[PDB]
Amino acid sequence: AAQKSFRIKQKMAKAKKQNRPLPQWIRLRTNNTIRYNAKRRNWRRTKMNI
Amino acid sequence: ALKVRTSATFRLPKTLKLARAPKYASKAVPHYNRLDSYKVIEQPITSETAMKKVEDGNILVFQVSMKANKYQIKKAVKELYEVDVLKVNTLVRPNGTKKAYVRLTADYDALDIANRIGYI
Amino acid sequence: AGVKAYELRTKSKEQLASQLVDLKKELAELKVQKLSRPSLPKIKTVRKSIACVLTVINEQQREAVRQLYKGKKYQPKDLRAKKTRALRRALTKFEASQVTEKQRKKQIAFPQRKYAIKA
Amino acid sequence: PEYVRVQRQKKILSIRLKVPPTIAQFQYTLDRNTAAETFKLFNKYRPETAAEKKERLTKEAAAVAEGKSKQDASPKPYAVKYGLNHVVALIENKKAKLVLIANDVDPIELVVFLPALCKKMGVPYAIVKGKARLGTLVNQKTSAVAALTEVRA
Amino acid sequence: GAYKYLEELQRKKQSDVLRFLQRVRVWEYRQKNVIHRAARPTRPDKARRLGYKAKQGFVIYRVRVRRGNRKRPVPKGATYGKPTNQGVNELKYQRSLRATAEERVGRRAANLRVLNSYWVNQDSTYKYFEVILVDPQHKAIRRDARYNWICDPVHKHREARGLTATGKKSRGINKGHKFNNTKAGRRKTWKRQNTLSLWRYRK
RNA sequence: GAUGGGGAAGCUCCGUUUCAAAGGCCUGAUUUUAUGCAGGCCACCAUCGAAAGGGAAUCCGGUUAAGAUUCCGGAACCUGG
RNA sequence: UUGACCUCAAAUCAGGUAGGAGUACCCGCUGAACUUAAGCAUAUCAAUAAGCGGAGGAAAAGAAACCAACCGGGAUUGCCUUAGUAACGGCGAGUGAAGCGGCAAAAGCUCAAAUUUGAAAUCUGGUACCUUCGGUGCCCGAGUUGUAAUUUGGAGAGGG
Ligand SMILES: [Cl-]
Ligand SMILES: [Cl-]
Ligand SMILES: [Mg+2]
Ligand SMILES: [Mg+2]
Ligand SMILES: [Mg+2]
Ligand SMILES: [Mg+2]
Ligand SMILES: [Mg+2]
Ligand SMILES: [Mg+2]
Ligand SMILES: [Mg+2]
Ligand SMILES: [Mg+2]
Ligand SMILES: [Mg+2]
Ligand SMILES: [Mg+2]
Ligand SMILES: [Mg+2]
Ligand SMILES: [Mg+2]
Ligand SMILES: [Mg+2]
Ligand SMILES: [Mg+2]
Ligand SMILES: [Mg+2]
Repeated sequence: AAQKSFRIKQKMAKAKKQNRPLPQWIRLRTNNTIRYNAKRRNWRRTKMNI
Repeated sequence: ALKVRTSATFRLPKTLKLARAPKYASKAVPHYNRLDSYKVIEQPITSETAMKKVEDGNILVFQVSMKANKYQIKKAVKELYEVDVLKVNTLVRPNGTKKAYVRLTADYDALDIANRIGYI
Repeated sequence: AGVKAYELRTKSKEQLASQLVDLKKELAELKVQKLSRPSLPKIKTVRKSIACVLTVINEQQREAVRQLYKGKKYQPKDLRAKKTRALRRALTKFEASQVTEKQRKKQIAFPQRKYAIKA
Repeated sequence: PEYVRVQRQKKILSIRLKVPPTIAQFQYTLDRNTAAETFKLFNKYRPETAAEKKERLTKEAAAVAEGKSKQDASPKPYAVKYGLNHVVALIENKKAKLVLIANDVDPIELVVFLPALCKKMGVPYAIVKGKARLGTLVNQKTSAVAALTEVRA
Repeated sequence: GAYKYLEELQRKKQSDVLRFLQRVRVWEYRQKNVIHRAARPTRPDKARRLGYKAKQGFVIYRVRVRRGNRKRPVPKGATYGKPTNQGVNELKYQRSLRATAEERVGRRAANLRVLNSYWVNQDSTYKYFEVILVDPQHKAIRRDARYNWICDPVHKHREARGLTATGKKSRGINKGHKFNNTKAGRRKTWKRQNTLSLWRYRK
């Protein structure tokens, strides 16, 4: 997997940037109902099936 | 009589081929330069590790467009900053961006160019 | 802040290209300052000005091409009307109104008359 | 190539097999000397050209429209009659003095009955060689039939 | 003119003259491709009465079609059902071979419209047809009042929907008591006769 | 696994040099201009298929919190022009 | 030798066109079984589901090679009715239209087959210009192996 195609690495980059908690100022908006990041992914729990 | 044919194989004869002379243009407005100097060089990288190379190795670190190759990066650096480039090394970072290590020739100092740009 | 489209339209293409280069230099300079300051909202104004200048340049270049093809039966496809694919394949008004000489004579001789049941 | 080979084998196949008399009569064509004499007479009655028709109309317009003529300021034309439908009608009305028949018509049914029609109507006919040659005297690429109805004294 | 003689002579197919012509022509067709362009109609009289005109925009194509029944395409003949449906060999295709010829020519020239077709020749293996095609993009057709109806989008792929003369024959589109099942479409008639109609005030 | 072809109502199937008019680099000819025009050459006739098969060419020393036969210093080699 | 014709090719030749999607409704092809018959094979489910090809704002059908047997009606489509009827069916289970009558909506038509023959009178394209969903002039080409005008059965045509 060290020798990887560009398609695999590009999707790996996208998953890396999405692995963050919810920004705090989102909860302070008017009529906000989002409490947490429901799509959080961790490498030890669910695989990407890429 | 008849033409003398020394070969029993018949082949397609060669006929005149004309070049295109369109009645109207395909797009009528050429697109501008898709990768100019300001698009090849996006912004300098100013992490602590990158700053050491500027002071020590005479190397400037830049974030560049994913579509730019080493020829375009060298040409852009010379035109934007009026310097000379010895060689360029590039890599694709884990976040999907391209980083270029640009080493200047001995006639130029990477430190005084870096603060001329504004970053330190 | 920002450029005005109506002001740009009163300028030639030589000085429109120069302004585009000047804005590109300014945008690059602001990117360096963004790496040291906590926030820098001025970056958005320069980007929109670059978009506005490119729009005005494109309008002038396309308009000059329209004058070059004025009256000619063939024009570039990007300068033709869009409509839909089906509408562009339909018969024109002239073609859809064609009749034979046999039918034209009948129409002139016996048209739909106007009448009323009064007396 | 395939189109060349199919072209030569069809010629062979049409003579290897027996040919019925209705089709076999077209193997006899007018000889060189008589055909040359025939075309000399037919060349004297060429149809008017498009350019020549231009002069007649502009002369006729300047003659009858302003001169109050009876549309008869021009002499009666003499020309070779052509057209398969036109010529067949002329033969059925006993108006053709001589009919030329081409032996090269690939859809042969178009012309296969003409010798019998001419024979029954009493119109002399000749099977001449070359449909392209007949077209030359009617300003066409191909004519496949030609006829004379009225000839100068 | 000569068209009248052509019509009557074509009906004597077993005369000595026509037997000779049909033998030499059936060989010539077999040496060409299954579908190929024809420079001119081989039966100009027959083409005219089907709507053909000798002007730019009219195209003639020739096509051969295999004869015989339609074998059921099942592996090894097994049908996996009741014995009433176990037939394999004596089954007949509901469309004619003439219809099949038009369909394959239609796909070959998808920029054209199929007008009509007619029989020309046959042997033990193939039946031969010539298909009449009209170009809906040519200005000679779009400006022609008698033929610009074909340019309407409702007439695209007439042979695919059985709107040609051979298509309407196989659909049973005729008048009279003999065509009660297929007067105005077999499936539409079946829907009408199998529909329960209820009104607001029940009858 | 395309094409040329032949099957199949059809989605598609067969077949891989096949019943095909299947193509281009050595120049000469030209100083209107770019390559039209003369000999001859060659008929091989798509493409995909290996990070363990075949295959042009790099080594030592040093350096980072985390990279290196890729960076630094020194010393070589191959291909194209 | 040269110039035509016919047929067949080539070009990143000039200008166009086809594919895919959607698919409730529409036009065709192909095509079951569960089920019912208190078993079951014909039958039934059903000329249905699934599969495949092709359209539109509607589609299809349509101006009789019709219905009738009457004092006759008069293109097509839909509604009410005819009618669970005539008829079909191991005449078992089951299946099953049509003419008339009332109504909604109403609309008619054109090619082939004839010599313009004292005049291919017809048409694509190119080009210049203009009043540009087109028009005029000019020039090639298509076409007599038939393009216009004229006539479609209710008629109609050539003469007086
Ligand atoms: Cl990795
Ligand atoms: Cl017709
Ligand atoms: Mg690298
Ligand atoms: Mg295959
Ligand atoms: Mg490979
Ligand atoms: Mg390591
Ligand atoms: Mg082209
Ligand atoms: Mg049972
Ligand atoms: Mg039971
Ligand atoms: Mg059972
Ligand atoms: Mg279905
Ligand atoms: Mg639509
Ligand atoms: Mg409606
Ligand atoms: Mg319709
Ligand atoms: Mg009628
Ligand atoms: Mg009725
Ligand atoms: Mg039933």
